[PDB]
Amino acid sequence: KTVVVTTILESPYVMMKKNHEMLEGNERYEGYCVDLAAEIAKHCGFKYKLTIVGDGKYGARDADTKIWNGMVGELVYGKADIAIAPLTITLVREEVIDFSKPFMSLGISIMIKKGTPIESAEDLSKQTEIAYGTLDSGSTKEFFRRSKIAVFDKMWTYMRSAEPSVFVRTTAEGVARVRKSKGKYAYLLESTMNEYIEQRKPCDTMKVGGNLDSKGYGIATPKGSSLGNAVNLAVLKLNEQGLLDKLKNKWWYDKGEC
Amino acid sequence: KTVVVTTILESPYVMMKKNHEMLEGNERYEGYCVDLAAEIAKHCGFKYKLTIVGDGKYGARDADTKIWNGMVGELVYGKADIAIAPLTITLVREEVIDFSKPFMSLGISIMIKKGTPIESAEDLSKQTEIAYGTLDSGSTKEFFRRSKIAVFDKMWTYMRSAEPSVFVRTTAEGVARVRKSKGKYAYLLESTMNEYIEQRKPCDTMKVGGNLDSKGYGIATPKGSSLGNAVNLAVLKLNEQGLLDKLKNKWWYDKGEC
Ligand SMILES: N[C@@H](Cc1cc(Cl)c(Cl)c(-c2cncc(O)c2)c1)C(=O)O
Ligand SMILES: N[C@@H](Cc1cc(Cl)c(Cl)c(-c2cncc(O)c2)c1)C(=O)O
Repeated sequence: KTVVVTTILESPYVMMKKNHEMLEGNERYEGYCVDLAAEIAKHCGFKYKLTIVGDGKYGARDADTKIWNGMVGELVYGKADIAIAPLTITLVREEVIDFSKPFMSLGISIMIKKGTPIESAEDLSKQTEIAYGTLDSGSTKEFFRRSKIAVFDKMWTYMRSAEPSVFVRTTAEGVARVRKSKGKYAYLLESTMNEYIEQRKPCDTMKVGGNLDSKGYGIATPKGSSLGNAVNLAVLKLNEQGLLDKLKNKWWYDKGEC
Repeated sequence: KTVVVTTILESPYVMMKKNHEMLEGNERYEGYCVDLAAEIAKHCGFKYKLTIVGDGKYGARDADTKIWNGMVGELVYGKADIAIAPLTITLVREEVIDFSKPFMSLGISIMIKKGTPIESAEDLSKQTEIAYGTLDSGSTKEFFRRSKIAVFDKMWTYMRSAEPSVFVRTTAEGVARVRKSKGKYAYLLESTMNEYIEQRKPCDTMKVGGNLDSKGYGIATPKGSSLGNAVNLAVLKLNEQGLLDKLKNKWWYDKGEC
């Protein structure tokens, strides 16, 4: 009867509280998705347990084995009842799991060190003095790898061939690289995270230009799950009440350092 | 086998071509949703017929009879197979029909005549010199009627009690009222339409301030419809290809007069 929620550590969606080892259960964690899970459970009247996805992935199908990894996999194979995380609704994932309507919108976007003479994706695409890259795996890299749009295809060809490697292993490494490269590195990541980092010390990064795509994060459940229909209605209610808007203001701008 | 599509005449989503009476069938119409329907049918491989919703409504349940009107009603009662229109995904509609993930995002927003000293919803709420209103029926009026948010509740109390009536029967009447009122009337409508009108002659209106809410338009089908699953995957594909973005650019800014 206790709902098994899979999620992932990713600021400010889910983080461990600084004093977590003194605490127990769901109270160990805080963040946008922590609050969102509590609001959903409250409205739906169920008990739940926050668990962290074992492989630290969002969800992709291995070409060789055809096995789904990440939170998507935990749902497909019945290891969890629901995923609450900044998990993008995509065509390939929609075919294997159910998604709520989006609880938050986003797009791929450009992060620069303040002063970097870049304003758009097209700008980056037409030069090489300012190196630019993204995560060495995951959805943004796949977006570029697969894009048939001229500018993005040019950007991909550059990134894959650029030396030294313009890719990084983690978002922290990416942001650290922006900050240390003296304007000579720009970073591609989701607008939500870009905006969050813009409001934190040392206040030396900025989101520039329009988003490169448009998509949403959804709550995910195994295909045909009865819990899925209910949680989707809950997300629609919370949105219509303005609670989702308050939640973003809480975690993005209220706790704003810049 | 021919899919019955219900839709509604609403610029620039669906309009009759200036020479329509010389034409036949789907070719009579043009617009964002006309192109979107063609792109969906092409990908899904079905034939379809565009029909216009008989009562000219989007979809609401009559409190007395409990009967659904508009496009939602045509789906609920089996008069149409699918609705393709700027139809908002809402909690009450989601309970009675299926919706794709959103094909376009929007929010309620403020339209002013250029020069009108208003920048936000809060601005309007704290004064009465500049009258403000909305459609005399439909979703925006219902949004204000039902809102528990302080500023919007204040705005509703003002609108319902303001004399002369700040409400209008049609969007054209609303926009005409903005243009003729010499800065003494402001209008509340969906951001999509606000942005469209901003780019058309006489270029004397402007969208100001952030949106008041956040929501999406979805393709709708009867609950449990097998066509529904397929079209949803199609919408996700078109989005991921950038085709939805091209479609908005086509109808909003490419044909831009301002
Ligand atoms: N939405 C993604 C997972 C994800 C979440 C978040 Cl919050 C961020 Cl910020 C990113 C990211 C994307 N590009 C560069 C980066 O450093 C991080 C990726 C999915 O569903 O696969
Ligand atoms: N999305 C709505 C229908 C609808 C569509 C559009 Cl494109 C516009 Cl612009 C409006 C509108 C809202 N407020 C003032 C106005 O003049 C028009 C309403 C629904 O699903 O009920």
